[PDB]
Amino acid sequence: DAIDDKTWSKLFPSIVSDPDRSSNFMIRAIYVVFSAVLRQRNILEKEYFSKNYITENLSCMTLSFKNLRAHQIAQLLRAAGDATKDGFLKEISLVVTEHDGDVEAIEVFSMKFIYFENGGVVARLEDPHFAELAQLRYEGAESVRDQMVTIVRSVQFLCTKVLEPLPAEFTANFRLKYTNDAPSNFRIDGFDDSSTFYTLPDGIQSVTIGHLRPGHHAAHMQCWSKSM
Amino acid sequence: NARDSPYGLSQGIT
Repeated sequence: DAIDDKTWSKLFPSIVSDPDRSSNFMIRAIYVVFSAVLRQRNILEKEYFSKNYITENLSCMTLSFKNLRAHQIAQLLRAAGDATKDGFLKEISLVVTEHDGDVEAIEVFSMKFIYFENGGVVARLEDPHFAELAQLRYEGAESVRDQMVTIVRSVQFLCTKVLEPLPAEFTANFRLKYTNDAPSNFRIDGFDDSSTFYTLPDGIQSVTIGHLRPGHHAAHMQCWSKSM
Repeated sequence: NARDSPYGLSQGIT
């Protein structure tokens, strides 16, 4: 049960069955997917990115570590990904608003997580997805690779051929929710505390981008947008 | 420091 590919191993672990590498995969997943969204929605210019490949056929733009500002955002995502190891990250989302600091959003790319116990089988515990995704089993490393490919392809398709262009003026933001399991002394570096998250217009539309299911974790990628 | 709020937000691109 392992992926064999020089291209895949450049960005992802070839094995995701064990807890550590299942978590490590989630970290790289957060990085790759949210880099692609930042670029394909033209939130950041192409200079902040570098060309990467998920497959010898599929390419994506990842945040560069040469550029200081892009490096900073990468560490921000890395810090949120590191929270998955302890199971302290409930959801991380890229949130776009008309003005800086607004609670109500116009576009949201949410990644919600589920942590499994006892061999990565049993989910630890409302959201429409949870019931379905909690019942989803680990089906091997190759299935995970297929899920990752699907998500990246759906992101690029959604952002370039489905969603309308973002308005001329906006503020893009990364916002996350902590797990109840997370203790009061734990804080994810780069994220200032807040009693407010983000909200949605009642008429806003939603689309399911995809899901991820490595060994001991699960992720549900979703998109809310007025541009839809 | 100690944290009570369930949410965390970052910078921040306009």
